[PDB]
Amino acid sequence: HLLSLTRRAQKHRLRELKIQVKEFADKEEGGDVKAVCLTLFLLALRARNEHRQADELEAIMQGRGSGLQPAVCLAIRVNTFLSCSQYHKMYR
DNA sequence: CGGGTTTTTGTCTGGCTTCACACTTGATTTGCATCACTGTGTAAGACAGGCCAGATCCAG
Repeated sequence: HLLSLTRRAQKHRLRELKIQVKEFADKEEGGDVKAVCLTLFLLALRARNEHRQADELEAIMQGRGSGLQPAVCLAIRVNTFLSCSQYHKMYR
C-alpha cells in the first residue's frame, strides 16, 4: 500500500509519473515543479471538500507566526469565565 | 516439500545544499514549588418518662 512505505521505493514506483510531471513543468513553466505541484495538491484537496487542510497548507507555505498577543488571551480568559488553574491546564 | 515473478531497499559513487555545530552572560521568559482554606456530606423516627382520665376496686 503506497503512502505507507519508505523512500527509494515509492519513487521507483512513481518514476514515470514524476518524469512526466517534470516534462510538463519544463514545457509550461520551464521547471517550476514546486509551485505546480503545490497548486495541484491544493486543488486536489479542494476537490474532496477539505478546505481546512488546504487553508492550513497555504498558510504554512508562508510559514508565519500564529501567536496571540496577551491582550486577546486576557480577553478570552476573562469573558469566558475561566479560572487561572483551568486556563493554565488548557495552556499546557 | 522448493523453481520463477513481482515488490522493497541499502548500496555503490564523489560533487552540491541547507542544515548542523563550539564559548559568552545578562537579561528575559517559562516552569515549577509553596501556602491558607474549600465543598459536597443538611428531616424524621424510636423511646422513656410524666401525667391526668376515666375506669377499678372498697367501704357502711
